[PDB]
Formats: sequence, C-alpha cells, structure tokens
Amino acid sequence: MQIFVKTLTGRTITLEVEPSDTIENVKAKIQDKEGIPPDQQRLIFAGKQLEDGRTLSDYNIQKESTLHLVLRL
Repeated sequence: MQIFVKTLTGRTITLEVEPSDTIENVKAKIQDKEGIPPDQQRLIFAGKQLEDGRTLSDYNIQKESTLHLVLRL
C-alpha cells in the first residue's frame, strides 16, 4: 500500500509498504529513497512517536496515510 512521509523541508515522499512491515523497515525504506540514516529518523503518526519494533498495523496506519518525519542529530 501507498503511504506518504511528510518532511520538515516541505517535501513529501511516497512509500510502498505493507501493514505487516515494522517501523524499523519503514525507516530503512526512507534511507533507501532519501539517504537519511534510520537513527536520525523520528516518525510521527496520530500524535504518537512510532517505535521501531512495532508494525504499521499496530498504529492502525491505513493506505494513503501520512507519517511525519522529524530528524534528530
């Protein structure tokens, strides 16, 4: 399924994911597409900071949902 990742720069990238995918794997996908190292990535959805070990389905992230990417040093 397609999801959107909104960056602070104002740019939004599209990811192809499955609800069974872990947050860690999503961050890996972001690295492959944009080159941002996972340890610098903070993902936000529905006011929650997403935890690496959990899956997208755990957070009820549906298709065409938008995640917010904030970078930590």
